[PDB]
Amino acid sequence: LPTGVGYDWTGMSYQERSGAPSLYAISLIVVFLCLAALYESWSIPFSVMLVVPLGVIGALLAATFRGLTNDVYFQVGLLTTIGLSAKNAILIVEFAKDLMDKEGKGLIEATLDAVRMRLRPILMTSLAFILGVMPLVISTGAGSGAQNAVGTGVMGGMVTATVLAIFFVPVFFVVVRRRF
Amino acid sequence: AKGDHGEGKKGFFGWFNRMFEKSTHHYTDSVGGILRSTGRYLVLYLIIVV
Amino acid sequence: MPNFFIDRPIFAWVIAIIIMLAGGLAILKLPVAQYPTIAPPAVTISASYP
Amino acid sequence: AIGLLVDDAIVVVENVERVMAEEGLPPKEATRKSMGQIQGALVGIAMVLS
Repeated sequence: LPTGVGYDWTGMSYQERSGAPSLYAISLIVVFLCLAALYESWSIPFSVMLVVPLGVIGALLAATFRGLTNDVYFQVGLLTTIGLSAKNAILIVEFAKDLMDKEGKGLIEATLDAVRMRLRPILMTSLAFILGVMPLVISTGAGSGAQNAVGTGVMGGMVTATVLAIFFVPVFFVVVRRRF
Repeated sequence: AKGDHGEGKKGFFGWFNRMFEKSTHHYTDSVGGILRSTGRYLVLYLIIVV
Repeated sequence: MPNFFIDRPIFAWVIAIIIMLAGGLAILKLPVAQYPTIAPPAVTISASYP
Repeated sequence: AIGLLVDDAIVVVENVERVMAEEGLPPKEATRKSMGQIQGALVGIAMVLS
């Protein structure tokens, strides 16, 4: 534009300082650290970590299939699924790495009976949740989007979370625990 | 008391407890063939990680 | 305590670091001055009669 | 959070009935060995959760 003319971003564009996305990068560089306590070794923790997508995929699908976007409301509902899924995984990997140091069992051992013990709680918890959050994946009165944006990212989540957690988590356990 | 999981009784939970105690087992050991050959899940991963 | 962290020497490093981390992090977001503000506040009125 | 909430509660009421139908102990002495395997447990949530 003609010399002497210049520009500035204001309000809805200026915002704000500061402000970076590396928040989650320091979060994830301490969820390692926390587990390195619970599970004795530095090498183990990856067992629960690798879960995290097995959770988002379904939630993303559920949003994309309903045609609703990445809000904050979906974004928090994602974070509840990234933790609920990884909580369940924490119990599986705990029981396993205990019913082999307390009991003193073979290399594969009750990684199975770990998933056995835990399958009853993991199932009825996710049954309750998907059932309690039901009417707020349709509802459609006032907050007909607001409430509807909350459930869809959970619905799709706890669906993908549990129905893959059972399977991939002991894969993640035995793969990694052998590898070192 | 030890062993008990109520596999059948009066109410419609005898119907159920045998039902879940059936369902558990039919997909308890299905990790077995899975964990032996991890590979066909370990790269099914990347299909869902991407 | 120290025996318990000799019992679990891994917790040890994830306490050292968890400190160093979310402490040294503070040095990214900390006011840097010389001497802390010691001098007493002063308001001045000024005016001008041409 | 009407859930993370629930799987803190459900993961301790189950895990004693689950010890009692395997060890066959009195309600009190299992809810003790059970909580003994989920001590440090509720310490990665409590940490990771935040």
